[PDB]
Formats: sequence, structure tokens, C-alpha cells
Amino acid sequence: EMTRLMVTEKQESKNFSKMAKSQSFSTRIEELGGSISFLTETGVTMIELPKTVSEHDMDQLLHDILAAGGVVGLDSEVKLA
Repeated sequence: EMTRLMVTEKQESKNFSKMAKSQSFSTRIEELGGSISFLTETGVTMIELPKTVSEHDMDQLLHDILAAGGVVGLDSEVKLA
């Protein structure tokens, strides 16, 4: 299970592009139950994260997104709930 955030990398959040690609963010949610999805056609990064992660991993890792300027949009909560 995993809630997918559609992040967009552009002059706004292009700081996020390589953040998600970083060794830290490559793994962070993947080991929790979610993962990364890059849609490089337009510059979107869909982060799937289950609310079954620890609140730290939920809040602060989806916030790691925002730390990178990455903007979070709700694709779907826990694999399309």
C-alpha cells in the first residue's frame, strides 16, 4: 500500500528532481512500503507512501519533498483508496 504524491519538477521545484534521485530519497519510502515514480515526460515525480509508515517517514519524508521545493499533489491515498 502507498499514497502517491504527484510532485512536479520545474523552475519552482527543480531542486526536488535530484533530491528524489538521491541515495537517501531513493530508498526512504521504498523500504517503508512505498516508492518513487519518475514521469520525466513532463517532469513529474510520483511518490507513493503508505500511511502505514511511521509518522516520521510519512510527514518528514513527504516533507523532504517540500524541503527540496517538491510540491505534493494527491494522486491517491494508499494505492488508490
